Amino acid sequence: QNQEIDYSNYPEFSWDTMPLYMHVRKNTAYTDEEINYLASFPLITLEKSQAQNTYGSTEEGTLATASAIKLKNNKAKVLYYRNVVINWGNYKNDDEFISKNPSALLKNQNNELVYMPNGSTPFFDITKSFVQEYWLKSVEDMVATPNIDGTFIDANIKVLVPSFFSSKVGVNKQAEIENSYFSMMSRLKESLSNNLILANIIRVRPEFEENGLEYLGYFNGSYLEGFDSEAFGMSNAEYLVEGIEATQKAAQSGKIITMTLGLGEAIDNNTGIDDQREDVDLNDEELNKRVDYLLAIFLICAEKYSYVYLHDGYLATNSAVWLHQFDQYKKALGAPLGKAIKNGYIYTRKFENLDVWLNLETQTATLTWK
Amino acid sequence: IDYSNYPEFSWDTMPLYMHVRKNTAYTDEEINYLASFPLITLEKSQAQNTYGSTEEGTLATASAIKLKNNKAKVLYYRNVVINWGNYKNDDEFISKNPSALLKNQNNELVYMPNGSTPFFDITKSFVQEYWLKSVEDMVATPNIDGTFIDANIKVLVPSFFSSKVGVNKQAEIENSYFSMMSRLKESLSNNLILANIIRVRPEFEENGLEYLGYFNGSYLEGFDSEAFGMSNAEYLVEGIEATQKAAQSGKIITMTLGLGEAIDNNTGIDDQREDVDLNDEELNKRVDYLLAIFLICAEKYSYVYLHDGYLATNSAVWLHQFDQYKKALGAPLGKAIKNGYIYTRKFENLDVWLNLETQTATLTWK
Ligand SMILES: C[C@@H]1O[C@@H](O[C@H]2[C@H](OS(=O)(=O)O)[C@H](O[C@@H]3[C@H](O)[C@H](C)O[C@@H](O)[C@H]3OS(=O)(=O)O)O[C@@H](C)[C@H]2OS(=O)(=O)O)[C@@H](O)[C@H](O)[C@@H]1O
Ligand SMILES: C[C@@H]1O[C@@H](O[C@H]2[C@H](OS(=O)(=O)O)[C@H](O[C@@H]3[C@H](O)[C@H](C)O[C@@H](O)[C@H]3OS(=O)(=O)O)O[C@@H](C)[C@H]2OS(=O)(=O)O)[C@@H](O)[C@H](O)[C@@H]1O
Repeated sequence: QNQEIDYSNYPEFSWDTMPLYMHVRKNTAYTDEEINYLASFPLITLEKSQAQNTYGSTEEGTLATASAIKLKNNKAKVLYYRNVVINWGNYKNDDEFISKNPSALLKNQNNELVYMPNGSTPFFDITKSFVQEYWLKSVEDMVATPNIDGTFIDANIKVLVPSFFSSKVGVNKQAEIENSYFSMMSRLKESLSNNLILANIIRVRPEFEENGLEYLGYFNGSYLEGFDSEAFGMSNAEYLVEGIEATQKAAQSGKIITMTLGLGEAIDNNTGIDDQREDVDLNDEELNKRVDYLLAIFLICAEKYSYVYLHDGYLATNSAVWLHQFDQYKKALGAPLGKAIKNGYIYTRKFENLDVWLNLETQTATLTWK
Repeated sequence: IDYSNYPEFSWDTMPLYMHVRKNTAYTDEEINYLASFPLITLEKSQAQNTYGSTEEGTLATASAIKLKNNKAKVLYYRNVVINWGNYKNDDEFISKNPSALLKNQNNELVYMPNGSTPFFDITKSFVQEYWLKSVEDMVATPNIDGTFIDANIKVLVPSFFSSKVGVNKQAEIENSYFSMMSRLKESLSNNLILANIIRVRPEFEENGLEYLGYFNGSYLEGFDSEAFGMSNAEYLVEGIEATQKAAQSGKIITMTLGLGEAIDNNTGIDDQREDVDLNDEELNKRVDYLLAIFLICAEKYSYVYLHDGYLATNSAVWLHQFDQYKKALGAPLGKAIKNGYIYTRKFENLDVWLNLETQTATLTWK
């Protein structure tokens, strides 16, 4: 049920160099230097727990951060994170809503609250009309402010994979949650039609016939995580083949893609728990081979409005790549000269200033910059 | 050695340790389970969403455990430097005394990797006294037998705090830490003090034994998690040697070992978490291996916990007894013998075989 494509409210995009995405939180205000860094990205999602130890709440920390970004670069697009079912902390208005309205939280068929794996974070019962209205208004009100361009909707997949809630609250309640989810996304599709809606939705799933593409009709694009984390008995290569296919199709349909890929395992060095975390050599040859590989996966998929983030977590103060620009982000890229060519697990693609070769079996790639 | 305050111990079957938290009160069944262990540490965030605070949730839990088995020994967790949440008395103390928290030279708070949990500045006398009294007051209550002191190694590895507040402030933190542990050694001399202290470290020529004189025993973690460029096998060799020496000297050992991959199945994030078959052949091989490491080290007052995290409601082994915990074990008939990376040890009802290099063990039960 995709809408006719209208790019009026889309972020800036250029093929000149790597198109980059930022997805970030910090417990206190960003420094001036950090704001300048954020404002250099074309598309930024502000996560939950947004500077709440400076501004008292995520709502106020989001407003302050977005204002500061826009004053440095008013062309940067800023999205507000919102989880559609998990009642995470540090939203002052959510705390008040739940305090005053305990019936807003999700219960199992034995009338017990159900929780995330930490045993303490509960869920919104979005089947209840007043919860739907509270949640929708909270998103619409924040997006209507001058420095927020849209919203990042999270936990779509927890709604849509039936076992996630059916194992907690039963089969019928899962279907009711899903029905209400669709109602709520229909509401946002209309109310935010002059804004951006990005969702955490494309994902290799045995339950999804089209690996999330069938759910993109509500959204201007998808964020990607778990993209190289195989499951379901599939090999790493098999799993990436399906994710690449889905991402290519979505990107070629004009949807925004924000592909996140973790470097945490390539940076970890067995330090930082009971000793100082050893400074990572960001020029390390092996680390840069990993950057090449992950960027090759992205470039095999990318179209206009595709953006990449190679991250060490979304908390700014605990990320080894915070404030850093890899050399691969500065080199001339240029527009594609064709689609990727797939031969088994080997992919190639040509850009005006770059040739990409990717082997998913060996988890190696070459970026030959021209 | 004064054993008068030590826990019960028997070689009849595997000697077990429990180390646990839950956000709400334990059920009756869960209290009975806890009371079946000879030694239990109640972690931070102890039933605080039922009792309002870890302090009162600890008191309620300990009272219930002791009513079911008054011989069970119950320890109160206390972190010597990290200001973790859900202690109502700490929240009051820190709100009234913001200067109690550790700051750098710019008077900025420094934090754990989460960027939000700060540290006690134990270089300040009033912080030392608040902390010591908080431990002594809780241990003095009738259903608590002692304390589990955590984060010793964050004080004693100089880079942990020097990288945050400088080498000289770290040296002062260390000096104050030793003063505090000398104080506790005396005030808790009729109680138990267990510390997270034995650990393979390049900074520790004796891998933590040089600090064990303050305490009745050591808890072990990170025991099979190599670092510093060391092989897994040689890292375990050094930990085994430290643990053997401590146990043979009469110190309590509580060895925790994470079940690890064997109990992880790549589900539960966006889908239902699938049952891991607790009678699986491969899991049972991992249990055999981890218990073999323990048994190569164990002496009287050594206890083991093979875990899937310390949060009861998120652990696949909560309330579970592996078959290896029920079989007759019996007293050791000699110390372990080390031949390369292969260790053997005989007990009255068990022969242990262990190969660190392949991470394999054979338990031959009689
Ligand atoms: C602010 C922190 O929130 C919880 O941690 C989350 C974690 O959030 S973080 O901002 O990435 O650190 C992250 O949340 C996911 C993230 O939002 C991406 C974009 O989409 C989903 O994967 C999010 O997960 S979920 O909302 O569907 O669950 O990952 C979660 C699993 C949490 O991480 S966890 O490892 O801590 O469980 C808190 O748990 C943190 O303590 C912190 O408050
Ligand atoms: C209650 C939780 O506290 C923090 O989580 C800790 C975690 O605590 S837990 O009770 O095991 O879940 C654990 O703490 C360690 C544990 O106490 C052992 C016995 O000794 C040290 O290793 C403790 O760590 S530390 O105090 O020296 O840091 O491990 C920590 C690293 C934390 O786990 S973490 O992965 O979440 O960082 C909170 O972070 C939890 O959210 C929760 O509030």
